[PDB]
Amino acid sequence: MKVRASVKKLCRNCKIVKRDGVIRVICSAEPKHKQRQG
Amino acid sequence: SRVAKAPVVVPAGVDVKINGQVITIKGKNGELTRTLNDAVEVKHADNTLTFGPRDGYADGWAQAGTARALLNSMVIGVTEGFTKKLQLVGVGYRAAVKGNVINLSLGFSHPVDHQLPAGITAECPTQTEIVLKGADKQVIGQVAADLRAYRRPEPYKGKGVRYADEVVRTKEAKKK
Amino acid sequence: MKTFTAKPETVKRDWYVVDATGKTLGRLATELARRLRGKHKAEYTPHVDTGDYIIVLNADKVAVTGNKRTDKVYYHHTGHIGGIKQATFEEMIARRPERVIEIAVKGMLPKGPLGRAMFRKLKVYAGNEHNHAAQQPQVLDI
Amino acid sequence: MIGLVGKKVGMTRIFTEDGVSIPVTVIEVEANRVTQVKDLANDGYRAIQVTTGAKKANRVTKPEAGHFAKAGVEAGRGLWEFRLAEGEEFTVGQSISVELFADVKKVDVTGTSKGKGFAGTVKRWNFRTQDATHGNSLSHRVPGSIGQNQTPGKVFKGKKMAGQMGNERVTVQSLDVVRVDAERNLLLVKGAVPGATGSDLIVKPAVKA
RNA sequence: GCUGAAAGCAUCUAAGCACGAAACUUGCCCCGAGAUGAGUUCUCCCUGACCCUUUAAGGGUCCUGAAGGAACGUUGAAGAC
RNA sequence: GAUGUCGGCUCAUCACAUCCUGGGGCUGAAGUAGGUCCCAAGGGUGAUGCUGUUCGCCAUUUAAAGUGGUACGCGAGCUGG
RNA sequence: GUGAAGAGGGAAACAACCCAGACCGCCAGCUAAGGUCCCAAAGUCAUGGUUAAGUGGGAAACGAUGUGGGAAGGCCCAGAC
Repeated sequence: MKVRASVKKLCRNCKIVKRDGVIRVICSAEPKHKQRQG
Repeated sequence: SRVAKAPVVVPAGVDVKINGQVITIKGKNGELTRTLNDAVEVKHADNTLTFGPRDGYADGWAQAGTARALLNSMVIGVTEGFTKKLQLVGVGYRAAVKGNVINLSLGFSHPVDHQLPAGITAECPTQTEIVLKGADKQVIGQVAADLRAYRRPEPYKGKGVRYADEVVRTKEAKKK
Repeated sequence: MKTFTAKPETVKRDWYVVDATGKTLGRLATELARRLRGKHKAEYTPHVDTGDYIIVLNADKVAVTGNKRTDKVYYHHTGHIGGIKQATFEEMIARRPERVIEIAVKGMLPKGPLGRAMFRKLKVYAGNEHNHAAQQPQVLDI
Repeated sequence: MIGLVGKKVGMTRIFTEDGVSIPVTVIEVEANRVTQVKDLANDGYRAIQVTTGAKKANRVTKPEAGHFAKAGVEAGRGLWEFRLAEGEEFTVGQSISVELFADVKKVDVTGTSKGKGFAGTVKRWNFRTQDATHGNSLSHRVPGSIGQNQTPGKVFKGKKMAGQMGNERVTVQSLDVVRVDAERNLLLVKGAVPGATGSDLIVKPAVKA
């Protein structure tokens, strides 16, 4: 998990979802891209 | 929206009853009851169920869609139910169903024993796979999930409990 | 002429019972406070306790809006250095539910000896039963 | 489970056949006589109140004498209560003896520790002493600093400093039961228990499991 | 994580349901009803006259002195007192 | 018309930007061992040589030898290098 | 301009900010700045809208299918996404 102030879509398969108020990027292609805002 | 605006058709031999907000479904595989949230109203039309939002509620359409999907899966459950297949891969990994308890051997130094819930029945066609059958989709999904959670597929051989259909996408260590 | 003042000896106090089921915490507490102080009678005087005794039942059924049920936090210090201790709304309801209403009302009352005396006139009960039937409380709708 | 009230007879050892010396505390527990039984309906909780020993009738006050008369038991030297588990019930006047601990093998013992009196900070709280030499002047066993500068401006609650030590209730947990001797009214537990010789002890089955 | 729409797909969340740490609330030990919100239980003791007046109150005299307590003494593995 | 100043000793107390122990995500994570980030402040967190030293460098340990605030915490508590 | 050399009301408390310049007395009335659920005087006032964080009641570059409203634009019942 990358915890950073600027989360972005990195590939086509990575996707943005607001879980519990916090913005997250979950990417099915590979776990390297999984991100969180913080 | 589109989901809510597609009625669910009850087959013959399944029974529904709507007590205000609580829906109860009779079927050959048994009973499924669920209380809908206040923002959705449901009408028993001719051998069908129609879902719509209450008035004075925001996001009523989202609740209607969720309720429609829940009830469709419900009626799909009371007939034939659902089943989930799990595989065990890895040397010495075994499963055995005894009564309502699953005996697993995922290479631990202790025995692992999983208690099944009320409506779920397990059976192991062979030594290294499990088949769960149940009526309610959520419960059987949950059972498969926390059965997988005992030893989830590691990314170098796929060893551990996996869903029979899921892909693992293993990788390899460095060279040298 | 001089302005009238109520006498502590000859003031008339009545008994009421309030059912706090589904009522908003603060909206109930303000009315409780103004009735304990005596602000609802034409012979109210600031330095005399002219209020009524209030029985509150079903203190555990009190309601709060928003996310306060898990987010409102009650803090208190024990006087030692660890000291600071906290409990959310739901933990207070589970431990001693009569305390949430007691604390709200105590906050809304005046401070000092007279405010303490006014607070002494409130009887909060978790359940639906009270043992003050001899005082014949009459139902007050808030 | 309930416990019993005993007396610290003293301390000795038990020599085992394989050549091991076990230091044992000897607790004389006589019959404990149930003087009261408390239940939810009348008292709000379940317990049994026992007495033990005996005391001279010329200074059992009339209130105490009347209390013992209801149970129909002989006056003892004190009264102690024991909370009841969900299972057991007792009857007023019943006598409980040492074979309660016949197969317990681990007990907690509660007593009143020996009173050390007004003790200083070194003995009470294991404070380091200061230098005995190197210019130290009148401060060899004193506590040192007791706080910070102006910012707190006060000494904190619970600060460790000299005062009364001892003479207070102490519980020692998970003591092995070396033996139970029913006819001599004796309990031999391994180790040392609080209190001086001849003082009351409360023995309970171990709660620490 | 499960089920699941908004967004006919996906989605751990919006409704609903699970797990999850030496932190938190308990569980273990001690103090604790001056908790003036001063709690409960058990036991014991005391059921005599008369006068006065500013009375709804009280004051006083005689007789009585309980249960207990304190004081004193001999003291204590209790203790500066 | 006085707020005693460096370091040591004694005694601490809080913050968390976590040194260890606890829980996790990603790894250029096979295992062992690591890297990095997130949650976590319950408890723990060396005794020596040199120097007034704080520091530092060394010698040996340790699970670890945390970083800071507290008048660079503490002289109506000690020392006085 | 104010304080100095100016009190009174508000800004929680707050010389110097806001309102306003105390000759004395009144248990009379109207207002200013500020306010009107309770502490604490006065709207739990009316109509229309917004926000769901306790935002209101601390803080930027930057990031995001949070929602509320406009002005336009494509893709399309020959079938769009």
